[PDB]
Amino acid sequence: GSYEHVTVIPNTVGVPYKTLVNRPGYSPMVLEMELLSVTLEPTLSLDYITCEYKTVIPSPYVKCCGTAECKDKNLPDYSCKVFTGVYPFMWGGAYCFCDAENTQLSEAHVEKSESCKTEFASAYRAHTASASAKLRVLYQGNNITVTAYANGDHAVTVKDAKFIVGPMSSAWTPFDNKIVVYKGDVYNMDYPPFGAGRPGQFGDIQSRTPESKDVYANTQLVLQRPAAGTVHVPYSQAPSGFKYWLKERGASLQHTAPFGCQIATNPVRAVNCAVGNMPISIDIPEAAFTRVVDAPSLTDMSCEVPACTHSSDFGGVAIIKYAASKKGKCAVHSMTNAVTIREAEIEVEGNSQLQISFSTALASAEFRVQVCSTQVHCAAECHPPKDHIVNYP
Amino acid sequence: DIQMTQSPATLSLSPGERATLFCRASQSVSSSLAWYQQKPGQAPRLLIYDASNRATGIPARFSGSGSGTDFTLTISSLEPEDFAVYYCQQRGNWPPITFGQGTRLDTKRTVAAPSVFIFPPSDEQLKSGTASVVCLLNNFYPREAKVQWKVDNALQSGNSQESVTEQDSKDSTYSLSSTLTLSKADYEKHKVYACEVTHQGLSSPVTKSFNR
Amino acid sequence: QVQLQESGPGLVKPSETLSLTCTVSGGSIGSSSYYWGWIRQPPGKGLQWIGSFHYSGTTYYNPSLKSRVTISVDTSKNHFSLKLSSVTAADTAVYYCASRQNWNDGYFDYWGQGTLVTVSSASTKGPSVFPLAPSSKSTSGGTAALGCLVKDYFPEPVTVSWNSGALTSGVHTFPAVLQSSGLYSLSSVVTVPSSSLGTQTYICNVNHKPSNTKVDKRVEPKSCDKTH
Amino acid sequence: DNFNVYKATRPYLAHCPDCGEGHSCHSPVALERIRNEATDGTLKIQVSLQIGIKTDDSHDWTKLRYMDNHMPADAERAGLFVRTSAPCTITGTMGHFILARCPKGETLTVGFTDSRKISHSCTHPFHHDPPVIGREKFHSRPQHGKELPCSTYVQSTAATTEEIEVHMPPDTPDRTLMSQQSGNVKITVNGQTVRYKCNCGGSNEGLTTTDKVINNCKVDQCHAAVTNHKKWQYNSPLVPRNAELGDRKGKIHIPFPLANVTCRVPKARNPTVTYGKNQVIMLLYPDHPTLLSYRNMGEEPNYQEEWVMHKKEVVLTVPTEGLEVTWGNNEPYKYWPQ
Repeated sequence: GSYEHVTVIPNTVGVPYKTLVNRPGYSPMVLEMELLSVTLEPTLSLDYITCEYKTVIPSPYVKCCGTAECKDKNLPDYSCKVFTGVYPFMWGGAYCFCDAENTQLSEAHVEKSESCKTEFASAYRAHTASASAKLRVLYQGNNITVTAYANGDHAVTVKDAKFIVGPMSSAWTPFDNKIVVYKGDVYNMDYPPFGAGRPGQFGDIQSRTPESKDVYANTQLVLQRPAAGTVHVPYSQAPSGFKYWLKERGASLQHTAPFGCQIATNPVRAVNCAVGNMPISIDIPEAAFTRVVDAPSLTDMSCEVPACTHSSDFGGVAIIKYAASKKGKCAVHSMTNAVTIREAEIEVEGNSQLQISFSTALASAEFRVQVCSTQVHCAAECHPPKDHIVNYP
Repeated sequence: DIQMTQSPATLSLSPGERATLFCRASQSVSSSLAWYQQKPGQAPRLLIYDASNRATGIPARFSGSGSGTDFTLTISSLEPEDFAVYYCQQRGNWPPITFGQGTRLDTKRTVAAPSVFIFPPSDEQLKSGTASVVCLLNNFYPREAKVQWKVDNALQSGNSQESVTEQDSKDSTYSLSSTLTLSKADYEKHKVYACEVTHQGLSSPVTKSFNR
Repeated sequence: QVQLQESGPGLVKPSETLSLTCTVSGGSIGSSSYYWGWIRQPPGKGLQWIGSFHYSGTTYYNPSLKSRVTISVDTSKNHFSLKLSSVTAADTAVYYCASRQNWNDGYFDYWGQGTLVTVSSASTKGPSVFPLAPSSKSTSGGTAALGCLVKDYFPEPVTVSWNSGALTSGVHTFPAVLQSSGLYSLSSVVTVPSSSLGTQTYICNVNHKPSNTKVDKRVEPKSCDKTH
Repeated sequence: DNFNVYKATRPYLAHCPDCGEGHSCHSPVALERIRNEATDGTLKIQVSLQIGIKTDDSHDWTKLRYMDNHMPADAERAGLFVRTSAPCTITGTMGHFILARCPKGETLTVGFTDSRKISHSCTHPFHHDPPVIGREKFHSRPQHGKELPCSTYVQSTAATTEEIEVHMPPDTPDRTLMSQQSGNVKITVNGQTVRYKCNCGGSNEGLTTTDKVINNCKVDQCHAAVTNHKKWQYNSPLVPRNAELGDRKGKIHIPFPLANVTCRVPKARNPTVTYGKNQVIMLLYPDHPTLLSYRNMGEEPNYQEEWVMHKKEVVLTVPTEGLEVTWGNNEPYKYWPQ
């Protein structure tokens, strides 16, 4: 059918590159492309969630003139214990009539706080992400934007052009094998597996969903003897691991990941990670290609380079005299790996003389450029700027 | 040791009427009183407690009042259900929990004279050596009636027992059985056996007899 | 919510220890009521509170009986129980187990259905049933009276039904009288259409459980004023 | 609104460890539990009294019912306070629960004024250091700022999932139920049922609803309590259980559920930036402690952070790959060498 052109552009968002299409005998063409967004979404698979615990403690059973007995209950961290020789006081006097010979049944267990529905952290396995790409293509008067998957398979049609992007040159991921997610922060954490919760650490409570009525509990809940004369249920317990983590968790991945990744949640994803590079396949139909029969026959072939600076900014200008054969378009390119042009495809009409811009990396250039059907060699030198820092690569 | 006295002993009334019952404790029991209903052959049923509160599902026509030592139970408009024996209970100072002796809420009605039947002894019984002759007074009101056994016009004494039913639930009547028992020899001596019934509904006594 | 049912021997001899079980249904003992208790009622008299077992384990006994009364809870069978030692004939009564679920106060709102307990050293004789035949001297226009005489039995409880419960209307079963012999006797009578004497079978179903004696009797018309 | 769910219940007295003066007592404002689950810092406090109802079960926002010995009593909502290290602001009230915002402290105190206008208070150890939403430890809440996730206790007085149970209370011992009418004991019951037991032969133990006189016995041979309660109360850890397997006569919902909402924070003013080759220099005005962090955008990110307290100059190396610099709650700054 049409014509594939295949190019490889580096995986840097915001820096455009131009590629050179030579379908033999047709319009020598230059197209612009700029990555706008490189989105990388891991395949998440939840192990569990975690949150505060609630230590449920009823009224103690103060058996006066007798002995209470514990009955085992199947409850998380169910702790029961019968203390003897007790003589407690309520407001109106002593509760019991016997002096010795009294017992207190203290019991407690652990369940999830209600807040687990709202304040909770998630422990996931993150599996190999699927790459995604937003890409701007400048194409015979069209800034078009394509949103393919960068796997080398998802083809997208835009203005009757084939696009296939990917696969990415890099396997790299800012996400570890196991991740922990909280309200919009992602952490690389070797979180303990379900059922292996740690007293006072992350996951002392483990639950499969915020919704489960089953939980795993490991808090070292130990009931203690009540004080003399006091009706209360004192105990020892490891304070919530979820609180201790939320107050110790430290810097998340959004602030610490390399390659300038931007990390987001819901869904968890890495964005604009400037790592590796990426191929693009554009199948252009015939309509874009006009045989060189209509291309200008280039007499009046002359150039000039008035002023240049070596900055990575909007940084060059040049002059040409030309002669054309009819009214139409034509594209621009060069042979220099250190020098480029953002002027791409411009006027060719009558017999005329015009001017364009460029940008150069070197402060002194001996360069060889081509337009339409002919090349030409030029040179320039640049005086360094009074500036030192810029804001794109 | 709390003593409970109810009053009246018998209150015989017609349905739809207001009924009032009295309970008195030998000393102040505050309002710590309860009223129980007991129909014949059943368990007591809790009607009122703490002298005014009504138990779960008890009809609103029941109500209790009073304090100290003197308490009233009132049934607004008697239903056929409501005819039973009512006891009062104290809890003001216990143990012992003590009750009253009860009040019997009998159903008033018009006079009904008994239908009188007489049954001679069973032959099956007479093979065995003693004779029982029974007399049935059936569905009469009021409760008191007189039965006299005569054997050849000889008034008997000391050899008959009798029994009266509960006031009939659909009928508000009473019935009684009177049994005359003595040796087969004495039965085989005589011929004419008569049950003589005297009752308010009889203008003059009736007599049911048989010949052996 | 809960149901109480008594369970007892019925006939106890003097100086022995009456033992009763109130079984609880629809709820466990330790959770179902604030007081459990025993209350008796001699024949033809009022109620007498015997004792109460509080949920706290305290037992409150009637002072005139405390030396002989024990009330216990067996939670392994959901029943509480009464043991009254050194029994005399005054103890003869219908015994009720009762409970108070709703307030923790000292009244009684759930009741069992009381069990008769008789106290004597007599020895459980079964009854004798004899027919009270519809006679020739009482069928003057419309209704005949017939019945059965249940005689010479002990102890008191006797069940009498007619035609296995088919015949209910017009049946009077009189309270039993106690004879000089120390044996009971009652009669049960029914009035029926005289128009059906030769065609309707009438049977007494007498049932004296203590002697395990169930008897059926068919009552048939008369002969000593009838031709053989 | 319709929070008649409290009608069958009552407040209660319970052990308080510091009723003022560094001494414990039996308080009508005993604290049961302090919650700090909302990340906005709000505290959700549970006390032994009930707020918003009269003793007659009628709702009244200006009234508060506590227990005066055996009898529930009415008192002024206006006298209620929560205090921590420095006085708190009570955001909400319903029955046993108080929503308050509190300064940083180590104790938490709740008190009220009774009918006789006595102050009653109760105090518990409570570290209250509500951690910071955002990257700026600010002290005045702004208008012009960025909004961030947080959690709060809403002011819904209605129909939630979480529940507390209300039971039959245990018998209430009271020595003043008994007096020594010389040679004997007089039990004065007021208008209540008293369960009593005396250790002297003759009229030993029982129940009474009348003033009863027990003969030939001293008061320190008797035990008396009020029983036959007919209002329910929370089975607090600080109250005895009336029966072995407990009791239960109702439930009360826990108002003010945790909802997930948004909080404003400021953005620290944009720093003054000057440039040299492979180097950026930044002046920083923190109006309050502002977190500064930065990372290289190459393979080795080299995370660095510090809390900037007061006005400061920072000199940063800009590698070939560039540098990302997050200044407090602002969006990150990005710098590359030319």
